[PDB]
Amino acid sequence: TSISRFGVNTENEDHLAKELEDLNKWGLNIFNVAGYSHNRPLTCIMYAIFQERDLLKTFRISSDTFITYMMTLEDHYHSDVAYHNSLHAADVAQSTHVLLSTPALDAVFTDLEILAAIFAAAIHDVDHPGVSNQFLINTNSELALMYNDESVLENHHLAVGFKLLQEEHCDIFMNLTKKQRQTLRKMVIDMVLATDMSKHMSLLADLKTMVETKKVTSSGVLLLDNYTDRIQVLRNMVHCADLSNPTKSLELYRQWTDRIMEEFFQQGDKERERGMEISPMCDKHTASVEKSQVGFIDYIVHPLWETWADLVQPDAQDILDTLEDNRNWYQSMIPQ
Ligand SMILES: [C]OC1=[C][C]=C([C]([C]C2=C(Cl)[C]=N([O])[C]=C2Cl)OC(=O)C2=[C][C]=C([C][N][C](C(=O)O[C]3[C]N4[C][C][C]3[C][C]4)C3=[C][C]=[C][C]=[C]3)S2)[C]=C1O[C]
Ligand SMILES: [Mg+2]
Ligand SMILES: [Zn+2]
Repeated sequence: TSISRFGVNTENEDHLAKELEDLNKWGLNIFNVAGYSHNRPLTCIMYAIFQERDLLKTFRISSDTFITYMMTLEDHYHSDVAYHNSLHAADVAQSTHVLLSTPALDAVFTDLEILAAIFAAAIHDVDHPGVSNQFLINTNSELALMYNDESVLENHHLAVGFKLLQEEHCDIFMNLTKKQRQTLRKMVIDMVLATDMSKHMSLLADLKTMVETKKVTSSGVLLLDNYTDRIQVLRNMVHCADLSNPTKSLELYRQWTDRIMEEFFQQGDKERERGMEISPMCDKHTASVEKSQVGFIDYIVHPLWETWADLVQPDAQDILDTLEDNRNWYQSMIPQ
């Protein structure tokens, strides 16, 4: 019954429950969730989200099918990769869950859209090996061979997430109609493929056009009256969630920074041993963590969240303010 209540075994049910009081807040601490869930933050958080949104009831998903599926998905996240592990997946899922409740996006999305977006967040980095697409391509890896060099990892994450539905008692979409399943599959593919950084400038241009053309209901919510507008918001939302580390509390952000750099430097080490050129930010002998975080925010993270903020204005004002404070803290840490 730790299991019926939470995703998972804990023993530390009291502390776990306490952390999960922050389920609907940007300030939830996923590192604490992992510590109190026997390191199953992704199973735990997904279960809590799904109960909070009543999705198990709406889509006739038994608890046991859900947990079996989530534990399997979670087992396919590599625990020896410093950043792209199930902690990151749990964070993006939880962050997407919070974005979906933005007041300006109230009752805009259907249940199935909500299901697709959270599922997409959960699966979006599954079986990540801890190296970039470019590394896999340049080392002639099997994955790059499978996917003809194109969004290699993102294609793989989708394939794994969807293949795992076929394991015994894992079919969480068994009681959707055929058409819901087709629709959700289309949405999920769209969202996960959108997480490829090579598409970031396209997503952002489309987001800016949504801002420039936005329409507000009498009730004060955004009017999104076709599928194209809806999926475009959703894919930008999961992209935002994926790029949300610098907008959390500084104590959280710093831990995420430490892990992404540890992962980068390990790829740099493999590049160095093979005699390759070392990818940007991957050489531990020369990289500046601080310049790199401030560059990343200035060129990628702030323009995205600023545009997100303009779309739901003023509902992301506090996220934007925290990003800007964290950016200035890292800036002030640049030597000289
Ligand atoms: C926490 O933290 C973090 C977090 C997170 C992160 C992310 C993840 C991911 C991956 Cl991995 C992947 N995909 O697909 C997705 C995702 Cl989501 O990534 C990103 O996004 C990137 C990676 C890579 C790039 C591009 N390039 C860059 C550079 O290279 O850069 C240098 C130069 N210049 C000088 C120095 C440095 C800076 C500048 C850039 C460019 C331009 C600008 C900026 C950046 S993007 C990061 C981070 O950190 C960082
Ligand atoms: Mg990814
Ligand atoms: Zn990710």
